[PDB]
This record gives sequence, C-alpha cells and structure tokens, in this order.
Amino acid sequence: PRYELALILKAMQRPETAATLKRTIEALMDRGAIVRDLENLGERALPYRISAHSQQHNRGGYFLVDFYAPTAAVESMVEHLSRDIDVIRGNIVKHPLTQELKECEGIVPVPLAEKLYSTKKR
Amino acid sequence: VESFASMLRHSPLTQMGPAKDKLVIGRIFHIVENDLYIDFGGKFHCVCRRPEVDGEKYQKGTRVRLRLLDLELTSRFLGATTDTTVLEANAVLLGIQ
Amino acid sequence: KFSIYPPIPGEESSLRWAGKKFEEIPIAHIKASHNNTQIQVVSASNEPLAFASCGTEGFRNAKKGTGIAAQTAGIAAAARAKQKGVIHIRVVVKGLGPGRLSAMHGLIMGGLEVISITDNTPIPHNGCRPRKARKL
Amino acid sequence: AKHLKFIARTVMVQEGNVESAYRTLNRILTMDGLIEDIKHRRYYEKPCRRRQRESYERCRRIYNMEMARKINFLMRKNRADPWQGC
Amino acid sequence: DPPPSTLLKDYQNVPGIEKVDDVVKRLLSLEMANKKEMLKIKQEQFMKKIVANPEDTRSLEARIIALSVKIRSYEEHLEKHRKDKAHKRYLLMSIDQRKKMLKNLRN
Amino acid sequence: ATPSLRGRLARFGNPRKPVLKPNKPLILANRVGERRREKGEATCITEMSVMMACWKQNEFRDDACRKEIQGFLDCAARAQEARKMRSIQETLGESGSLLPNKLNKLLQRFPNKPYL
Amino acid sequence: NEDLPISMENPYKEPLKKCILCGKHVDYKNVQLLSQFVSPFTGCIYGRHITGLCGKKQKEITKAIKRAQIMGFMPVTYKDPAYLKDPKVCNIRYRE
Amino acid sequence: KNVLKIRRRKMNHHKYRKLVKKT
Amino acid sequence: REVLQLQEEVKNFITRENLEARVEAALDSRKNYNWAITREGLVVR
RNA sequence: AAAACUCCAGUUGACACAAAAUAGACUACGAAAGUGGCUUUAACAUAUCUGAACACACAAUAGCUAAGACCCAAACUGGGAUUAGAUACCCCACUAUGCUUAGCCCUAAACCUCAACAGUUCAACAAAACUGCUCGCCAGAACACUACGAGCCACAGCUUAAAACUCAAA
RNA sequence: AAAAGUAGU
Ligand SMILES: [Mg+2]
Ligand SMILES: [Mg+2]
Ligand SMILES: [Mg+2]
Ligand SMILES: [Mg+2]
Ligand SMILES: [Mg+2]
Ligand SMILES: [Mg+2]
Ligand SMILES: [Mg+2]
Ligand SMILES: [Mg+2]
Ligand SMILES: [Mg+2]
Ligand SMILES: [Mg+2]
Ligand SMILES: [Zn+2]
Repeated sequence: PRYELALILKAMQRPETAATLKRTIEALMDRGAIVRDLENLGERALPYRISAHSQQHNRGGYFLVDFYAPTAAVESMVEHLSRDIDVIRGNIVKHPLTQELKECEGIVPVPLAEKLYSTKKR
Repeated sequence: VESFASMLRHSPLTQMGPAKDKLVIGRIFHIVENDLYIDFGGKFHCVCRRPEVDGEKYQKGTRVRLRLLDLELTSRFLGATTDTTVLEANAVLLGIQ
Repeated sequence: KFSIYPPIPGEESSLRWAGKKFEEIPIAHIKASHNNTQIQVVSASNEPLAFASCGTEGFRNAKKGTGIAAQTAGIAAAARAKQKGVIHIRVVVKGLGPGRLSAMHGLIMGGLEVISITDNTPIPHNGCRPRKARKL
Repeated sequence: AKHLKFIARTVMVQEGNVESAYRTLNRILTMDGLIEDIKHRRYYEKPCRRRQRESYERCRRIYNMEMARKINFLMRKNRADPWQGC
Repeated sequence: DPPPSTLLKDYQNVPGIEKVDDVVKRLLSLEMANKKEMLKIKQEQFMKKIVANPEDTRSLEARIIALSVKIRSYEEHLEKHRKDKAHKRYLLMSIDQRKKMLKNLRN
Repeated sequence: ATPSLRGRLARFGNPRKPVLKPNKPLILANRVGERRREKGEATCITEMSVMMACWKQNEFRDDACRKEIQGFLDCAARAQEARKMRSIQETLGESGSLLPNKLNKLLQRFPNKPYL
Repeated sequence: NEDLPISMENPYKEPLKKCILCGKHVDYKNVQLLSQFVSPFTGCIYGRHITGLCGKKQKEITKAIKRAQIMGFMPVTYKDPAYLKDPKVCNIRYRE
Repeated sequence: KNVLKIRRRKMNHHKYRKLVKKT
Repeated sequence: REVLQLQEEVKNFITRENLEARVEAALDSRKNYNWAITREGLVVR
C-alpha cells in the first residue's frame, strides 16, 4: 500500500544532497517501490540535537517521499536507512490519505446518569 | 365553548416557542430595595437588579423590557430523582415600556 | 508590552540588560534538595563564578533543610560572585524543597538583579523507578 | 536534555518583581499538574495504588464540579426575605 | 498461494484494465496490497469450484468455505509467532467452529 | 464541564469493568464542608535574618544597627496586628465566596433529595 | 379533528455543535496546528476540557503530537517559540 | 466486613507451612 | 472512476528515466503543510 | 541523629536490552489474565442458544532451570539509629529477583465477590426488583486451602478432598 | 519520634 517516508537529511549543499536524495529513491525501486511524488518541507532547525551515526546535528533538511511498495519492502527499507550515513531519521509511515474520514456530525451533551442508586430512605 | 386544544394553538405563550433571548414586556409586581420582581405572564416571576441608568423609573406596574432567558431555572444534580426548580426565570432587564 | 515568554535565541530582540544580550547574562543554579541547597553561579559560556551550598555556611544536619539556611546560602552566593561582577542573574532552579524561594531571596538581598527564573526540575517521562514508599 | 535551554519553564522577571514571577511560575506548573506530579514520584506509587488514587481524584472531581454547579445555580437565590411575614 | 501478479477480487469487473499501463496493473495488484486481499479472492476462487451457487455468502455451505479460508490465515500466521497465544485461540476455536458447520452439513 | 458518568460505576446492566470505585455513594449531600486554614505559617523569618546579620559582624551591641532592628520589630508588630484582624474579617463577612454557614442555610432550602 | 397537535420530529434544535476541527485533517507535519494544543511553558498536551475538541479529534491530535515528537518535527518540552502568536483557541486561566 | 474467617484460615496455612518446612 | 483518475497520476510517478529532473525540481521548490486554526472553524495560513 | 560517601557534589557534553509524564475529566480493546511511548508487518472464532471435577488452549505477580543484560528498585543479609527486647517500622549499601531468550510451575481478595443467553418495570446493608432456559456449585461451625488415594516436567508444590474426637453455636 | 500489659463466669 501507500506510504510517506518522513525523511530528515543532513544539510549538505544541493549538488551533494541531491546525490543522496537519489540513493533513497534507488533503494525504493530496488525494493520494488513505485515512487509517487517527492516534496521538500525545507531545511529548518532541528527540534532537538539529534545525534545519529555518530555525530551531533542541529540543522536538518526535511523531505518526504510518497511511494507505494509491497509489504516486504517496508521492513527492508528501515535497514537501508539505518546504515545510511547522510540521513538523520527516516521513518516510513503509511500515507494518512488512505483512510477516509468519518463524518463527525458534532458532539452531543451527555446527561448525568439516572437510576444510579436506589430510591431508599437513607 | 371553545376547545382547549384550539385555544392552546391561539395562545401567545405557544406562539413564542423556544424562549431564548426573546423580547418580552413585563409588569413589575413587587419592589424590594434592590431587587425587582417582574411578572411577564408565564408561570413564575423573575428577579432583576436596579440599574444605575434611570434607577427611579422602576415602580410597581412599570412595563419593562426583558430578554427572557430561558423560563426553566431547573437542573438535575448528581443524586436527585427530580430536578431542583427555584421558581424563578432569570430574565434580564433592559428598559421601560 | 512586557511579554513573558523569554526573548528567543531565534534572533532578534530589543532587550539589553546592563548593555548585554539575553544569552550572555550569567546563570545561577539553585539545586534544591529537601535537606540542602547548593547554588552555583555560572557564566553563559559555562565558567563557575561562585559556589555556596547550604551545608557550607555553618550547618551540618537537619537544620540545613530550613529556609533561612538557604537564605544565608544565597547571601553568601552573591558576595562570592560579586568579586567578579554578577549584577544580572538568570536563575535555574532544580528540584523542589524548602529552600527554593528562600534561597532566591538570598541572591537579591545580596544585591544581584534577577531577570529570569527557570524550573529545570528533572521529571522523567517514566524513566527509573524511585524508592519504595514510606510507612509513616 | 538535548533541547534548547532557556525556553521551557522560563519566566522573566519584570523590573524586579520576583515574588509574583515565582507565583505565576508556581501556577503554570500547578495548572498543568507538574507540581502535583513531582510530589508523587518521590516515592514509587504502586500500580495498584494509582488506580485507587486516580479513581479518587476523578470521583472527587465529579462531586466537586456538581456542588460548584449547584452552588452557582443557587447563589442567585440568596438576596433577602421577599416575604418575611407570611 | 496465488500468483502475486493477479488483480484483486474487487478489480475484475473493470473491462479496461486488461489493457492498461504496467504500473496500473501493478498498482491494482496482489503484490501491492494488504495480505488480507489474497484472502478475499480465496473465498471467491473457492466459491466457484465447490458450490454451484457462488457470490452467495449466507448459506451453510458458503460459511464453511469462508472459515476454512480464514483458518489457513491463522495457520500461516502461526508458522511464525509461536508464543502468540491469541491466534492459537483463534485457530483452535475456528477448527472446532468448522467441525460443527461440517456436522450440521451431514445432518 | 462535569465529566461523563454513564458507563463508569459497575451496576447490573453495564457489561463491563468499572472505571470508578467510590466508597461513599455519589449523591450530593445537603451540607457543604467547612473551612480549613492556618497551617504553621511562622512569619517574620526573613526579617529576622538581616537582624541577626548585623549581630555576628558587630560585637553584639544593639545600637550599631538600632534603626534596622526596630524594623524587625515593626513587621513583628504588623504580623501580630494582621493575624488579629484576619481572624475577624473571616467572621464579619467574607466576600467573593460565601461562608459555609451562610451556604448551609441555603442548601437546606433546596435540599438534594434522592428518595422521591 | 384537525385541531390536536401532530407528532413531528422536534424543530428549533440547531444542528449539533461542530467542535473546532470538525471536517479538517490533522497531520504529523502540521506542527503549527499541533503546537497550538501544547503548553507554551511545559510542552504538555492540553486536555479535552481545555481544547474543546471532540473525543475523536482529541485523539487524532494526541496520536499525531506523539507521532511528531519522535520523528523530529516538534519539540517535547516546550511550544515552538517561533510559533507563539497563533490564535489561542485553548482556554487557560493564567495571568488572566 | 469481617476478615475473621480469613484470619482463622490465614493462621492455619501459616502453621501448615511452618510445619512442612520443619519436617 | 478510480482507474481513470489514476491514469493521469501515473504520468507523474517517478520513473527510473524521468528522475534526475524531479530530484532537482522539488529540491528547488517547496511545500508546507503548515496551518493554524482559530476559535471559529476557519484556517489561516 | 548515626552510619556511609570525599574513587564526592554542581554545571556542561558524550551516553540504554531499564521504564514508558502530560494526553487519561477518555471508556477503548481482548475470553479472562491483561493492555495507554513511536513506526510497520501479521492480526482480533462463530447469524440460534447453552455446554466440561469427562478434554484442549490460555492464565497477574511470585517461583524453578539454562544463557545473557545490569540504570534503578529490592526479599535475604550486613552496618547505624530506635527500643525493656527489635530478628520490625526509619537510614545506608548490596544480592536473589524485576528485563531479553528458551522451556516449566498453573496460583491470587484471578472479586465488578453479582454465570451465559432472551425479556419486563422490597428482611438488612450493598450496585433497585424479577421472569424464561441451561450448565456449575451449595446445603451447622471447626477439624479442613488438612489426612489418605490419584493425576501432574511440579519434590517444602498444585488440583481434587474426607473422617474421628469436639461443640450449641458459628 | 517513643505506649507493653490489665484473671474467670
Ligand atoms: Mg466501601
Ligand atoms: Mg459454546
Ligand atoms: Mg503464569
Ligand atoms: Mg542485580
Ligand atoms: Mg545500584
Ligand atoms: Mg520492554
Ligand atoms: Mg482481576
Ligand atoms: Mg468467585
Ligand atoms: Mg458458564
Ligand atoms: Mg483451577
Ligand atoms: Zn468533532
């Protein structure tokens, strides 16, 4: 089914971060994936000092790889993201636009419960 | 002789309906030093304050404008098997006539 | 005017205190126990300027756990730092206890102006587990 | 630990009014219940005794919010004797 | 153990998808689906070859076919996951829920 | 807002584990609880500080900071004065809230009856 | 005859209160929406009594706030100090 | 209620485990 | 209608050929899913 | 207060097989036990109902065996106060153990002490009363969560489970 | 903080 790949990279200079933005996508169609879209969320400041393989980071560029893939490709990508040296943290979430919303009609005011205790003299 | 079900249809309490924030005129029927008792019709009375704008214009019989919030003032509480009326209305005063 | 949320290290701001920015005014670290109060006055590039605990200023047992035992831990926490000139202070308070306000009265009655107060009380999001409960 | 250092639990003292800047700083921890949660993790509250405490906290909240409904619903009916003689 | 190149149960009555792009017939395929969609065609593959009244799914004979499909869904689950005692209940209750719909079929 | 209480207490019909286990029955009583107060305050601690902060520097002689140690008496005068009056201004009339005893006489006027 | 009241299906009830996020769609990437429901001092999630959300949409907020902390999208211990002047929809007392 | 039918059976089992330990 | 609304989206799937452009296409471009909401149900960017 | 710690404490960095604030004023799932950090994969029997002291499958924490991990907690134990004594409450340290793997043991106030399925509106306390139908169980207290047989990977164990003597109550 | 006991109807 269809997944987003919330993927943070390390801040590396558009000739040399498009080098590694390929090698994720090649690791999708080598796991059989059909890459739908790619987006950039920007190169923002990291919410906390992530230290991952093996050094300390404070800036980070945010991307998104929307793709379809089989079942077996998802637990095999997280291997390929783990041994990667240029990514920060890539986690393959299913696309929230597979599950269609329920029609939330609005809240209803719940009463106090009735018949909770007996009608005793007390 | 007119049938009850007919004269309920032609009855200005029935014509009003859901009484939220509805302009009603009412008679004052008892003055206490600060608190005004306005009989608009209805089942009950209501109690208001004496404002600082035209504070001497409120005598017995003074027709007064009322927003008439919600004739209830009843609420069921956590143990109760009926609900606690206060025999009031919480209608807020506006003016005179 | 006077927002409470501190001027962010996202630049930039309009507040200088003795002609210096926010991020270079020295930080004072109340560590409040239930029976102690150590106070360390630290540069914003992390150099220690003064140390006065509660047990340093005389007391050595459960009279350390009182308020005025931390107030004289704060009166001594200024004049040991006032050899360097520490007239503006950021305050980081760690841990609960008695000497949390009462040590914070020592820094100002030692004449050091406090611009910010921070509660870096270490709360785990369910980390270790603490001791077995009392039975008093 | 690895966040930015002076943002969270930070309150700035206006012109030297520390004694309120500690009150409002107490309040924000006490409204969010950190002070209530700090003073319970001093001793390991047993997982049995969470459900006995946090079903006293909820069940005290039912009754407390029902009086402070019913009081607010009856604080209008405390003015004077309207009648006083019958 | 169906071919993973096939289509889903639901996408067979579209009369244009035998002539589409290779991505589309892979996007509409068993290899790109949640593995319960193999189990949808198993009830439909088997309701052809066994009962003379297919797409029924309310009779006695239909209910055994759906259960004996989903029994194998637990047997293949329990190939891995040997401590997963939740599905070892579901297997061993569905074995014996079949055994009464089998007995209700002889009688 | 008062939190929901339909499925919470274990009753006959509710097919479920309870959420709440109340020890007293959850019925409003026709009496509100009285007023708690006045723990171990022990005021004029911080102005005893500066008073005893002259006294170890000096020999012990009081009129070295005569002017100050009258101030330590001055809040000690004021702290005695406030607690005298504060015990009366909770009795003559407390605004804002009511007193409980001017509240109890109202809650019996509309008593919560669960016995029909 | 014609006079007596009919049984109809209860008019004068306005259709029920649609919470604040009723037809909308929370994301884990939509930090400026999610940072609105955490506290600007402690970083903790405001509850249903504060946020005024239905129990459906309150749980999608919390399942996406906790989705976004571990992914490196929003911080744990505070509000994003950049995203501080957003419409304060969460009702909270402090400093009146 | 009374735990007096538990305390009587409590002590029986403690005496039984103290006896089975000893011999 | 899923399929005829899927056909035109297949033309924008990243292939092994039409790839090195659309690495550079969106690394130049940008999208933000960032929006707040007010006390009325109205979204402001 | 001691004892211990000064190979200590406080900042600031590097740091996890441990444990999962707030959300949780929610009422969810699962047969129960249990389950509220995140992702993903697999995944939640049965369109009648009942049905095991006649079986199969599971069953908190504790405990066993083999091999690891080891921050913190902690039976046992040691030290220090306390006390008439203190094998306890209080303090400190530390071990089994809690955790992971692989098999057992098969128990709880396993209680929401209120069996399942369908349906209606008065002993006293408690969580209002009662039909139809089925299965299970009970019929004075204590001896007795015992003895003896039997079963069980359990060996100081579990399941099942009496009698004698006694009493006129419990 | 520390409190142990009070013969048989
Ligand atoms: Mg009770
Ligand atoms: Mg059955
Ligand atoms: Mg077990
Ligand atoms: Mg150990
Ligand atoms: Mg240790
Ligand atoms: Mg674990
Ligand atoms: Mg239980
Ligand atoms: Mg039972
Ligand atoms: Mg049964
Ligand atoms: Mg048994
Ligand atoms: Zn809603």
